Amino acid sequence: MENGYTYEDYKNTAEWLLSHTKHRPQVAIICGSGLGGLTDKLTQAQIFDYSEIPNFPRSHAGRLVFGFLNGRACVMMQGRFHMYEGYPLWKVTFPVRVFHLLGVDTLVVTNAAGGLNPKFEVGDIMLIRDHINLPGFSGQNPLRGPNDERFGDRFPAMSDAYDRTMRQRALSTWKQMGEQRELQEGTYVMVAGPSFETVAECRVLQKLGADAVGMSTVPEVIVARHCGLRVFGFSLITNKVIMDYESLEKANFEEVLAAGKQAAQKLEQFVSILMASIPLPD
Amino acid sequence: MENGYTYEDYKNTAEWLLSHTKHRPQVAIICGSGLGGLTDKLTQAQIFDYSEIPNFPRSHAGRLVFGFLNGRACVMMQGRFHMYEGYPLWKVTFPVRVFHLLGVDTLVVTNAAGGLNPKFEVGDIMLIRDHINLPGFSGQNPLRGPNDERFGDRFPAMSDAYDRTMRQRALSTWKQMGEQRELQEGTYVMVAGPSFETVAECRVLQKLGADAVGMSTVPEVIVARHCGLRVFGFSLITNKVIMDYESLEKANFEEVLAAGKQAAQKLEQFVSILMASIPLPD
Amino acid sequence: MENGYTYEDYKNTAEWLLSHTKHRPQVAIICGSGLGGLTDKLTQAQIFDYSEIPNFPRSHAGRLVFGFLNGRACVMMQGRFHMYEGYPLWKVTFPVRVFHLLGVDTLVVTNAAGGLNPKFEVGDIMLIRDHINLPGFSGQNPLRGPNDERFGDRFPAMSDAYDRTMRQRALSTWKQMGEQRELQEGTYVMVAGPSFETVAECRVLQKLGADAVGMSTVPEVIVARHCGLRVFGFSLITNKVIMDYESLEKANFEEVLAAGKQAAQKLEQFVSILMASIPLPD
Ligand SMILES: O=c1[nH]cnc2c([C@@H]3N[C@H](CO)[C@@H](O)[C@H]3O)c[nH]c12
Ligand SMILES: O=c1[nH]cnc2c([C@@H]3N[C@H](CO)[C@@H](O)[C@H]3O)c[nH]c12
Ligand SMILES: O=c1[nH]cnc2c([C@@H]3N[C@H](CO)[C@@H](O)[C@H]3O)c[nH]c12
Repeated sequence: MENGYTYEDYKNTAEWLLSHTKHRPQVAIICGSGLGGLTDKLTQAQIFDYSEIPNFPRSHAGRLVFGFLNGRACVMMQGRFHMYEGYPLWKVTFPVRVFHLLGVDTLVVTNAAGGLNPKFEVGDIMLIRDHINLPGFSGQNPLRGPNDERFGDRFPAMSDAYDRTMRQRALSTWKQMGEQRELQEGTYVMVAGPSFETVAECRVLQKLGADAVGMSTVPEVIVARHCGLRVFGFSLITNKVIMDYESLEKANFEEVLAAGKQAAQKLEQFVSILMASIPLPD
Repeated sequence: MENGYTYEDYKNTAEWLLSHTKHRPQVAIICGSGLGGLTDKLTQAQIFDYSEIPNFPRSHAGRLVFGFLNGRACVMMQGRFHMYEGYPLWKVTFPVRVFHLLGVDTLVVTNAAGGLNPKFEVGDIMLIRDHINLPGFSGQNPLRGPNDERFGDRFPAMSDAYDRTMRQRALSTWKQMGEQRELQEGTYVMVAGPSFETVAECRVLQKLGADAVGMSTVPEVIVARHCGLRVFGFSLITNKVIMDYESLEKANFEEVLAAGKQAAQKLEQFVSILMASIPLPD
Repeated sequence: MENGYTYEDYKNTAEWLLSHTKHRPQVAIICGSGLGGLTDKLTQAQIFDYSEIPNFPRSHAGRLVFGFLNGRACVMMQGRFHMYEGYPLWKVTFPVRVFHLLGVDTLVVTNAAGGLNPKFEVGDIMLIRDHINLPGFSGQNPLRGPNDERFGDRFPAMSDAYDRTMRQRALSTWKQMGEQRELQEGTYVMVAGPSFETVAECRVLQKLGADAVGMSTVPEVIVARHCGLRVFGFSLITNKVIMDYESLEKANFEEVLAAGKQAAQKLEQFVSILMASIPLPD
């Protein structure tokens, strides 16, 4: 196997963008679950369809939106590419690399996830302190292939992927919104989906020590870290994954969208305020 | 990656079959381990080689056998396609989908498996109450790719894959055969094989909570469920998988065939009687 | 998927080698981490670049070195092919099969690994008594595909992969070198890399019962066993994999090379002496 892309391609995508916009973003945001709205908190918002950008994986609704969120230069991904849609991981995470070359130095990723930790409840937000990359164990790692040392090393470390500074500086930000539910922290486990877990699979993931399970994010994290970006991320718990054979309930997408729009308020503000904890550059 | 097949192909395979036979099957049966004989309990038996069916994956001995088992309209698969033979999962489970379009509404799958639960013994039959899909965690899920909503949803649920009604209605059926060994129930774990587990791997699968391990079935289950079929399945425990470094014994295929023919009687009758618990349609 | 190679190709590679050298090796050695030096303990050393050998996977520095190590006919692989470089496993393990056809009957494999067992320390050598093949669970097994019974069976066993005789006969050899650190024994877990484990991943691998984690070896083991070779292997623990969020340390490649050259002495001698415990043939 190898990456369909050459260093020149990432480069060429960045230069194209660097000449179709004035924005010089510092922060990449990859939204999942009702952070769709974030668009309207941006100002000086310039949209580009994925379809117009040279080299961009080809989905539908997908766009890059540059602008300012709370005095920070951002680029947000609206719509993303998942492994379960059949993309190889080197297309899943193509954008992260285009970001690094745009000059971005931080990544914020968010997602929906089922809660495996029994404490959690629908609506909780969980900070990601760590991950378990199950597709990665088997070979599905976005860095598989020849390494380009213009991005990073052959063997990067992931023990420190999720910036400790950003995690404290996001706990602070939660107090100063006065919330009833407390901010959660924990391990996100990636699995490839697209079907949902059995009870027995749920039990497996709880025994491994995961707190939430989704079908994204980790690969973009690994590529971010390979590149030198600072990473911060979190999960909206949209459902408590089913764990006994008694329950007549079932995980479904209505539940996930339902919950997404429910936290739409909470989140856009939460992320928007977090912008101020991101140190400027120079 | 994507599926080599278009909705039109599945369709075209079904119509071909629908015009080469009078049978309008309600129940699909996918046999493993000495359910080879089931053929001769069928009546009005019409055979087709896999080789003659348009689009069918291409193996050797493989045939589709339509007919009546105990007053039910069946189609049985004799020989199946495994992941370890190098088939992509969208060929492994092509038949399940052809089945749905033939009008089938139930699936019965069976297989050989090593016993991980220490209770079990060679010759035991275990009902499948749940599975652990290890290839699925990593990306090897037969639904990977664009979803066709003519079969089902993007994100189907698997918490209820194995029909509870059918499982009670199969416990009943066991009493009324007067058996010395009791009917087992449990989690089947799929792994890709084709080599057999180490002791350390055995220990891993026991800690995850599996009761039996085979190299098939799960993918056909996931595709069945995606489609709306009712699913029922079980495993013939052909060997107690090796769990300490003391034993001089080793898992082997003679053991599996040996056991298969040993339960050939038990099983054909057991499945044949189970036919009456399958509610008719309309 | 299938193997790019035909039985004829392996064959053709062996015959080519059988006519470019007088050596008729009995023992294959696949070195990792500062067994680079072993070259100079060989005598009558004949080198071949990978680049000149028909059919050999194509990397850089890679060579086959035939000769005598302590009165045994060897062939050593200097440089090997990893899964994380993007090779399919049937190229990763092409050489093992060329070895079998050269007449080799034993395989010795070594590697670097992170220590998961808290007992271990940097510099320890651990014998491999067993493995956990995580890529294998998911489908990444080098035997995936049609079986050739000229090498072995459809379904070989791995419960006895690591020769018990060789493991005792290597414990002996350790006494008779008078070492302060004792020889370790344990389960090696393969994961695909190339990134290093998170803390949460470390915890997972410890709970599964692994003692060390690397990104090689297992596939060559499975193919060796499929073929009938005797296998013996071990790991140089080059780093204690990070297991709590407190530590400011991080796994890195300098640490691995650092440690490799540190045991270069210890190992070359250790392997060289082990040669005498390998029974001759006939
Ligand atoms: O309960 C769950 N189990 C497995 N995956 C998910 C996710 C997935 N995480 C992915 C990140 O966006 C997304 O595509 C979504 O479908 C949300 N909830 C659950
Ligand atoms: O002890 C075992 N370990 C792993 N797999 C299997 C199976 C596999 N299950 C598959 C379902 O037919 C079949 O191809 C068979 O080889 C039977 N016994 C064992
Ligand atoms: O701490 C670790 N974690 C995961 N893999 C490795 C290895 C890997 N094992 C592989 C066998 O040579 C090699 O390429 C190396 O990078 C050494 N140490 C560690």
